[PDB]
Amino acid sequence: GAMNSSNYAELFNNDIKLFVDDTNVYRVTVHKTFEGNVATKAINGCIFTLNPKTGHLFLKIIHTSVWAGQKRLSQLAKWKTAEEVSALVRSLPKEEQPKQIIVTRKAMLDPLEVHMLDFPNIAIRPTELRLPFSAAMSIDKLSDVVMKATEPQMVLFNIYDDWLDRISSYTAFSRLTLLLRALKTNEESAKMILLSDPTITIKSYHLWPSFTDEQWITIESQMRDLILTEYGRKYNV
Amino acid sequence: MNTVPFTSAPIEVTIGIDQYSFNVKENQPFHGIKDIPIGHVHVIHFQHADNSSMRYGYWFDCRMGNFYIQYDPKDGLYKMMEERDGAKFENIVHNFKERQMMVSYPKIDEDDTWYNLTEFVQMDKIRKIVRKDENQFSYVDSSMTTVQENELSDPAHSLNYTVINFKSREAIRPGHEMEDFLDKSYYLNTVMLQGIFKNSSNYFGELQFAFLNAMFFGNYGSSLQWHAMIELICSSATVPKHMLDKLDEILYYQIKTLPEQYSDILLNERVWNICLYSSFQKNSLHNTEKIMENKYPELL
Repeated sequence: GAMNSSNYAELFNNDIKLFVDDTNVYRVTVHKTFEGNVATKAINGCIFTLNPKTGHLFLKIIHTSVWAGQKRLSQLAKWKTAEEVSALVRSLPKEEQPKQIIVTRKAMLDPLEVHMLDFPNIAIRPTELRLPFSAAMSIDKLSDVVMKATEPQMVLFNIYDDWLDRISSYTAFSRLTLLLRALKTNEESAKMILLSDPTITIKSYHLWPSFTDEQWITIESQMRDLILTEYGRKYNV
Repeated sequence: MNTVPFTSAPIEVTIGIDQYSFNVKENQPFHGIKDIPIGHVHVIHFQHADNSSMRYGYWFDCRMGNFYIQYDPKDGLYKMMEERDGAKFENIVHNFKERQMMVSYPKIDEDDTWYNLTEFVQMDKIRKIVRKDENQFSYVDSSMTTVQENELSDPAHSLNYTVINFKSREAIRPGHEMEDFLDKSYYLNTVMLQGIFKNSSNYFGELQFAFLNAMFFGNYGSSLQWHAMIELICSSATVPKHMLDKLDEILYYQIKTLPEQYSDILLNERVWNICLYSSFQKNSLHNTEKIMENKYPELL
């Protein structure tokens, strides 16, 4: 059934599962035409498919060409998400295929479900959690690879860098979602927080700075303060 | 004009025949229903005064044999039976009429209701949904489950309706996932019409038989089956014009006939709003839409 705070630790057991988020699949800029009407221009997007236990990210880049000559693109985007996820599952060896797929937006259930009819023992689940995976294009390395792509492309990342060498999946996921939550509420500050110190660099093969353990605490605390502040400002509390 | 005699009426029971019904008192001298119009299926059903649960009933066609009702005190129900002795049967029937112990099937001559509700229903198809091939008539009751219900326990008592599932391989061609799920024309016309049902009349027949079982016995999975079959049509972009026109007539008389006090369980809000207002065929059910709005605007 639906995933929520009650059954939260299930994400870290040894049943293979993937989150799928489709928020950046179909991305537009909105602009005015010469005659003054509004028109959109699509840019490249990505499917964000992530195993929360291992950190493995299957970034499927959605090239603007996909939309060429199509109607109802926002509807088509859910089906294209589900086509690509299904093909990913198929491309995986049997023992690697997920037992569950958890979609971050309920509107994905029917498309994926239909696309997955060949995998009746793969359970397709919604979630009640308000996960921040939309801010995945706030990670400079992910946004760069997406915006540069000239054809459909799959890119593999570990979204946890090398954290799991030192912390659990549970703690690794809580950091990720805290980082992304801050990037989502206030990207400029969030990114300021991460890069202020020029002496802490991002490894070529990583997404995030190589903070020591103690520096991560200060970062996580700085990200927490960011999020709480933005809340009082939103609501005047 | 045909007759269905009753041996006796030992228990207080409300008897129905088609859309008509009569209260009969414990050991009231009631002995049958006469002047039943030949040429249509019929259903004679029952609801004991003491157990307003379990409505039950027998579908039949008088051209297929001479049938009668006999209360069984072991099993506690009015049973339908066939008399093979033709002579012995006209004798019972003629003598009960002479004594005038039979109600007349009360058909108004202006009234095409029963015809309209059974237009496509054929006894031969009823007996494939309710498999019990030693009898020529068919028993249904409130509690019988359908083959699709059973998949999600006793198959001898199942309603073997045609299974319709919008999220199945049957319904969805590979490579046409999004097309076939948003537009069920493939499933409707190739899989169901041409494939399984062979023609539209067998389709409407089951559709109608499912409605009638929902209405007369409150059989919940028959209701489910009626909604499914409506939805598949309404959710197909390409439907023969003759089917759309007939469907508007079929639903009209079904909505027209439903007890007003029952619209809440027998009518699925989602399906009806989708068919009448969202679906490809929103504009094709003008009579069914006019009558729904003027009678159950709440549901909508």
